[PDB]
Amino acid sequence: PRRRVIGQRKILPDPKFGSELLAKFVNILMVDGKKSTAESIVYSALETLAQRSGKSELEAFEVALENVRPTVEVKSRRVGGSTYQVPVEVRPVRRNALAMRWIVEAARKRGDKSMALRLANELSDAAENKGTAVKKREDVHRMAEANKAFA
Amino acid sequence: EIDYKDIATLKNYITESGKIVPSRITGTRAKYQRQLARAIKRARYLSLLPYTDRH
Amino acid sequence: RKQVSDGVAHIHASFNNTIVTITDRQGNALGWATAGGSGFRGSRKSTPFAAQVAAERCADAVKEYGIKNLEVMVKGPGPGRESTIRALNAAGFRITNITDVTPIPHNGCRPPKKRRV
Amino acid sequence: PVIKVRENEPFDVALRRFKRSCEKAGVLAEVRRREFYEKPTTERKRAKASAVKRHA
RNA sequence: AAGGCGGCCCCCUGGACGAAGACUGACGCUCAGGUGCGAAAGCGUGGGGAGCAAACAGGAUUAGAUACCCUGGUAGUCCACGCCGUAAACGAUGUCGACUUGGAGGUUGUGCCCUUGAGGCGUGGCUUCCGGAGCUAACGCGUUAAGUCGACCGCCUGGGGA
Repeated sequence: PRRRVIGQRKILPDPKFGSELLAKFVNILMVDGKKSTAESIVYSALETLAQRSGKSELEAFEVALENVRPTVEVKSRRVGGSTYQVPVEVRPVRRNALAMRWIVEAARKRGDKSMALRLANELSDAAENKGTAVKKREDVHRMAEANKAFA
Repeated sequence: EIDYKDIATLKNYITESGKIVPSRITGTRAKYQRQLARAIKRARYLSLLPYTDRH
Repeated sequence: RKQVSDGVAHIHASFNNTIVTITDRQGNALGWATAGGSGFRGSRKSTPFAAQVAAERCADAVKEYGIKNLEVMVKGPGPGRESTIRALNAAGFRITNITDVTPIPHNGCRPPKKRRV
Repeated sequence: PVIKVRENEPFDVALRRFKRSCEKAGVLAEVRRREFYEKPTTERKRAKASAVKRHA
């Protein structure tokens, strides 16, 4: 968008819980336009990640997101002929997007049997402040603290 | 009639750090500005005026 | 390590680095910290953030002396001229005076030649 | 550019006053001017160009 | 006069300008050859040497880097006395004189007026920018002419070789 100011598309709420967060999570987990295949995975993972804790589902999902949500990230910049990394503050919508994308890529990089099990384990790890999604968030925060001088 | 001994008058044409103010700021004639510069330098020599704000 | 309560913060703000030295009223140094010695090399060293953290670490090198009121003498054109002053005020210090003591030659020695970069 | 922080003034206004005084004194411009040698022909040409562009 | 000349003080010293007069009475202008002055670099002798910095050394960059950049660094830069006599030594515009609409400034004298004022109005010297006629191939110059003339001098005759 050189000049384009752009609005926002209408995302439908989740059929089971009525959450836009879960709808976007299903959208991020979906491949090849297979929304019904992704919804079953997300629902099975949320169910399995419900009995473990005890705070229903949506609450457990938000607890897992709270540990993967990055507050500050670095933006590459080419000014002084070299790699400038200015730590910029992340917006809440981009915060949720990054958290969900990291959780999905971390669950797909697992050795469990089904994607539902991988998701359940990744979300349980995130709620316990461990895993590879929390690892990536700490990596990003580390890279931001290193370049804090370039704010 | 600018006298290097008239420190009360010379202090009006120097900044807080002791530097001479330009003639564009005070709007004084070029001739009397040259006389003022000479008088301020002489008064700096006689230690009646400071060279700088340090010493 | 006795109590002073009257210090001077000598800030040497060069283009490539920033050196903060806290001395007593007479001029005897009590502690010092630099931008290059605080974990910054190359491009990060000549930044106001490096000067700020250097002023933070230098204020910790004098906590055993119990300084309450200290002066600020800034010298140099480099960055960190005001960043170090802010980092010193934020460290629980009563800034009493701020003074610029950058050396100005009255047309004295000949400076180096221009860089044809 | 000596700044004495007078009573009943916060630190921030004293720092801004110090910056204003050091810029009105022109110490940074001078120390940036004196770091490299400028030939007499170069400074004369620069002064002439500045006096010419100060005509608008 | 040009090259140039920049803290302050003293000693010696040249030129320019202005006011009102007095004086000499063409004593003037230009000038081949001649003579003198002539930035910087350079040379000789004797000093001095902080900073800077040809050469030089090392570190980088690079395909190479005998360079730009970085760390040092000798001559030199400084002083006295001689030599050198060259520069884009330029206004790329020889000197002297006369005449030709203007505007805004700068700098330095001088005169007049309840001096109202740091005022206004005249009158000289030098100086910056714009611009009219005119001139120019054009750019532009334009009362400080590259306009209209006069005196004398220097110089040019296709590009290289040179």
